[PDB]
Amino acid sequence: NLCPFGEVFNATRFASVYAWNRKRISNCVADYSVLYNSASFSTFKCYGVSPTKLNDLCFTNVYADSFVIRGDEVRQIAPGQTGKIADYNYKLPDDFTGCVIAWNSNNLDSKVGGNYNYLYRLFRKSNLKPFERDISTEIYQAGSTPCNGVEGFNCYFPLQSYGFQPTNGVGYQPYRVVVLSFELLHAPATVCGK
Amino acid sequence: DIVMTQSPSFLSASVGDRVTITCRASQGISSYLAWYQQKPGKAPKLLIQAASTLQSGVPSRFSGSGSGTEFTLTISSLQPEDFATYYCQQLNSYRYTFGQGTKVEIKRTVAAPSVFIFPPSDEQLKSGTASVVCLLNNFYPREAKVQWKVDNALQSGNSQESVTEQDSKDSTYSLSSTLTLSKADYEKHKVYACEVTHQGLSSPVTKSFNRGEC
Amino acid sequence: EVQLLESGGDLIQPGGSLRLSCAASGVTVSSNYMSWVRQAPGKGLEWVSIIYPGGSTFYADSVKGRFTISRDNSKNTLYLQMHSLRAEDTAVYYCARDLGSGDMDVWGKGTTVTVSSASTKGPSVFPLAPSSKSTSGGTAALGCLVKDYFPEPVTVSWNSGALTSGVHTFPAVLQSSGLYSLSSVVTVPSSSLGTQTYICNVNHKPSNTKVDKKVEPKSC
Ligand SMILES: *[C@@H]1O[C@H](CO[C@@H]2O[C@@H](C)[C@@H](O)[C@@H](O)[C@@H]2O)[C@@H](O[C@@H]2O[C@H](CO)[C@@H](O)[C@H](O)[C@H]2NC(C)=O)[C@H](O)[C@H]1NC(C)=O
Ligand SMILES: [Cl-]
Ligand SMILES: [Cl-]
Ligand SMILES: [Cl-]
Ligand SMILES: [Cl-]
Ligand SMILES: [Cl-]
Ligand SMILES: [Cl-]
Repeated sequence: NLCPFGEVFNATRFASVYAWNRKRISNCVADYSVLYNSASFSTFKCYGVSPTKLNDLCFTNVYADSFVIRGDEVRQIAPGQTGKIADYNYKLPDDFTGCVIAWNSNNLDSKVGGNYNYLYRLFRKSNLKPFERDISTEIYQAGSTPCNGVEGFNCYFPLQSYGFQPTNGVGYQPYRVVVLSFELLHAPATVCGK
Repeated sequence: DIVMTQSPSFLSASVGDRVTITCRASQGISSYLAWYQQKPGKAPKLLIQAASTLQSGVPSRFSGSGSGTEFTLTISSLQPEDFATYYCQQLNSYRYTFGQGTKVEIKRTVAAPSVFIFPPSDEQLKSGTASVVCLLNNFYPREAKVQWKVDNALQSGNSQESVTEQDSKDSTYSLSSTLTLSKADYEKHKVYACEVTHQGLSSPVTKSFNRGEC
Repeated sequence: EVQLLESGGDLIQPGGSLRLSCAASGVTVSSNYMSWVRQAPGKGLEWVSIIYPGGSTFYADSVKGRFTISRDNSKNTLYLQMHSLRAEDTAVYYCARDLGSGDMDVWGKGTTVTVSSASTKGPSVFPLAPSSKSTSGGTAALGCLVKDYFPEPVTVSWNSGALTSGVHTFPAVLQSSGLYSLSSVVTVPSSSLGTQTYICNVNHKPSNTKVDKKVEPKSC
């Protein structure tokens, strides 16, 4: 059977980056020719692997992580980056082995009055670890007094909304991102190419 | 990148007026805009964030609105403590770009400047430099043009000028313009003049002197 | 209450180094987006540097590679370490708390940094003599030119404070020499030119300079 990459790339709804979605891909033949022969991607950067030479490799597991961020922020989905997205939403390791794929989705993820269904984490005491997913909504304590789950001064809701409107500049328009992680453990390799 | 153009640079209003300040971004920034108020010698004060959220405690006068590429700050009823400089700031940007600022000043009636020109003193000339000073006294509005002329040649590049803040009593401005030449250059020419154009003058006023003649 | 108290600003030569401190109360520096923002004399606001709650730091292009932002949790204090200072770094420097998106609600009072090669010098005071063709029965202008001093400020009075009406002391301008210059003027009734003495009193504390300049009508 063929790997369900279509379910990830062509999904109707994408996740907010703070609650990024992960699809675990196993026991299937992966046809990567569908991806690198597509003229619909604006970002296609791979680390520790060649895209065209991917059909000749077997891996134990493949992970497909997907979410929506700003075009300004696609540069943060890479090893060794800092910023609100890399620090507090989605973090790649230094030794990352995989591919980061992105494309403009302003036609889908922006509404006339402004789309607010897409959120990102703005406040967090410390940086995320690689592949860490934080979905907490706890009120953030920016000062001395405890918040007790009530908003107010020095007590902020940790998530912020993107303002995706069609009139935004490219760097502020929504982009859908798919991160492929390639994992080679001391187990049977279940994801190969042709 | 995104350039924030804030207009106008100077705005004259009266107490109780409705004031509109405009901040234009070179492309769409959704609602990512903040407004600040700053008075002379004080730190800026946050008024509105996210283009339409009045910060807590700021009086109901200040109103922020606008979306996409044109944003406005609206002061519904200007009070005496609102004469200040206002700044817009692009939010959620790598650059933290500020606007150039809008100074809101006290409106009054037009007043023509009294113009005076001063030759360099003999004491300064002994030191090798000649400063020629043109004074524009108690005028309104602030827009005024000073053209230095030396033997009828329009001078540019060798003068500096300075304007006072609005007088606490009559809300006028005063301006000083200094033309700086070496003593050698000063002594190669005879007629020194500053020509002043201002809304309160039906035609440009020129004050002049001849070097060497009392 | 909530306050940011910055210090460390000073006069320093180009190529010098300076550390600014910002002690906070009512806000936890390590838990906040904290920024430095500066304002050159007579200009607008310029963001300088920011440190995220998680520790990431970012810088404006004009200061990159020269300034470093840091903080001390135990002292609840923000810092700005400045190296290889330039004349264009001259500004009032504010520390501010950033609510997250760049909208800063808590500001300090600011500390003043001056970067200049100029030597401290007291001003020359030259008279701006009242014109001989003063309006008959009208108003005459006279004053003092306070030239080539450093650093700011100077103070000017007239007749030891006895003359205040009609006085305009202008903002100083920075000449290309790096030295400041200003003028102070007063309008008086033309009739008083022959009987009332006018003296401008100039004080420049950094050079311990005190100068009284009698301003008289010029004789042929
Ligand atoms: C994601 O979908 C695209 C497009 O799918 C096709 O077009 C849609 C409008 C709809 O009609 C679908 O049912 C179609 O299958 C895929 O790109 C197409 O792939 C097919 C087969 O490989 C090819 O014949 C088409 O020419 C391709 N379209 C374009 C515009 O190039 C794409 O492969 C899908 N992604 C994944 C990961 O499967
Ligand atoms: Cl990193
Ligand atoms: Cl004007
Ligand atoms: Cl003369
Ligand atoms: Cl820390
Ligand atoms: Cl520490
Ligand atoms: Cl003074």
